[PDB]
Amino acid sequence: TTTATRLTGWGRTAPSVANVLRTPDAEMIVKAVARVAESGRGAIARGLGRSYGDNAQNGGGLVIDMTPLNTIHSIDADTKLVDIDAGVNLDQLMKAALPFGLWVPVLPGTRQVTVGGAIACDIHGKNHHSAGSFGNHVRSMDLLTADGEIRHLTPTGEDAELFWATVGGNGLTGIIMRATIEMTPTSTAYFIADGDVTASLDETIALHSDGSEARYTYSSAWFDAISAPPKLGRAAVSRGRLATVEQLPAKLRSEPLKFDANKYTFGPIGELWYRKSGTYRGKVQNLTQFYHPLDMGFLQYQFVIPTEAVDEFKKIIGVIQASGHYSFLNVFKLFGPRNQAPLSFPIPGWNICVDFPIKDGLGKFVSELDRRVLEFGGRLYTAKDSRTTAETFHAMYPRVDEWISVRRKVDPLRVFASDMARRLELL
Ligand SMILES: Cc1cc2nc3c(=O)[nH]c(=O)nc-3n(C[C@H](O)[C@H](O)[C@H](O)COP(=O)(O)OP(=O)(O)OC[C@H]3O[C@@H](n4cnc5c(N)ncnc54)[C@H](O)[C@@H]3O)c2cc1C
Ligand SMILES: *N(O)c1cc(C(F)(F)F)cc2c(=O)nc(N3CCCCC3)sc12
Repeated sequence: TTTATRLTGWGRTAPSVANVLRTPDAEMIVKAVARVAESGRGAIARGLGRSYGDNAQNGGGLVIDMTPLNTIHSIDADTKLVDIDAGVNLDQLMKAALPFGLWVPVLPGTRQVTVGGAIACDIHGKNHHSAGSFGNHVRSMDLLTADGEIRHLTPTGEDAELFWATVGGNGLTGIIMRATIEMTPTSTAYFIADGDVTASLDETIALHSDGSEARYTYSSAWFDAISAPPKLGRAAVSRGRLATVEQLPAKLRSEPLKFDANKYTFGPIGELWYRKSGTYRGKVQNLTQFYHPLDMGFLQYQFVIPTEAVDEFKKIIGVIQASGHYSFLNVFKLFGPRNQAPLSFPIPGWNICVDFPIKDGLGKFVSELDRRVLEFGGRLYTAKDSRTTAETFHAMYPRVDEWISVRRKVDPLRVFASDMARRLELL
């Protein structure tokens, strides 16, 4: 079931024609890899295509669409383990798991992502500072490697090196077929949330450094990257935790695990309204309200700067607002500890996502941003990238050589390849 198809990432740029295999038959997939391994443009897995860049395409090669492998094999409330095919998506998983009092332990800002894509990008969420990234919660996975064998990987077993190279490995160690995830127990589908509004970058940072982060499992902020200082870096901060049944109002206690401008705006009254609106304590909120509040020709850019380099982070934010490039939708968060995966994106520090309209000079400006991010100890996220250079990437990820070595062992013939692997010289 092969079709020549034109593939892009979610950004709809850097287009690339590939032979797309789409089949629910795992044995067909094993044979397609073993076939590619005989004859040399290789293969890469694809999930739901929500990564903005070029990690899920392979120009003139094979792309295996994993979404048809979407069986949930089992869910267990006592062990908190789910056993699922890699093509299962987090929305599907959230729905299926709620009736067991289980919560998907790491959720990104859209639930249309596959488990395979979640592992391969080692995705993070609003709870990174309390929960780590997705890879921290994988207890096993079955990896179809270049030799056509399916390998059972665990984080502390004898194949730990390959497991942790696969986490964050952008599909370049093989095809994740199936995994077991440890879910988070919950008594409800709701959050209890506190809101705070700051008037400056200095305050934003202050709020995230005063120790209050430890009282919240989930935390993120909308961020002003346009206004000149002092307003620059002012934020609507939303923080919280999963509610217990005891904390819900009467109306919702019976089904606790359910799911289902003007002239004033820019002046003093507007400022007061927004400040009041964004300030609250103990507000009960569902998933959409707390986690996806947005449900009511761009360049996506995300970077993190090590915690200690706070002055340097501020400098970068100033560079952005003074650039002449205007990003209105900005997400800020303080990441917590990193994990063992050599290519994992998150590190403890100041994370920000920005979104720039594509216009003259942007390309060259974002290259300079890369340079500053690199210089200040930070990195970019592959899930949001199609334009950075191999030299920059390699310097941002000093464990890349360590990772490349692992990849060479498991794929000596370069059976697995993508546009991204060639661009960033991970091939
Ligand atoms: C609106 C929006 C919000 C987002 N918010 C966040 C966020 O808050 N946090 C965050 O971390 N990310 C976020 N992302 C990025 C997204 O979580 C990742 O890009 C994710 O990897 C996409 O999953 P996918 O199934 O669509 O994978 P694809 O984009 O199809 O593939 C991405 C990578 O995963 C690999 N892959 C997919 N399936 C398999 C498999 N079975 N075996 C091996 N490799 C595989 C591919 O080869 C590729 O390298 C967001 C994206 C969007 C569009
Ligand atoms: N940046 O991609 C980013 C980061 C985080 C983080 F807090 F976990 F770090 C969350 C996050 C999100 O929830 N949603 C994002 N989307 C959807 C809403 C509009 C902008 C893109 S981005 C994001």
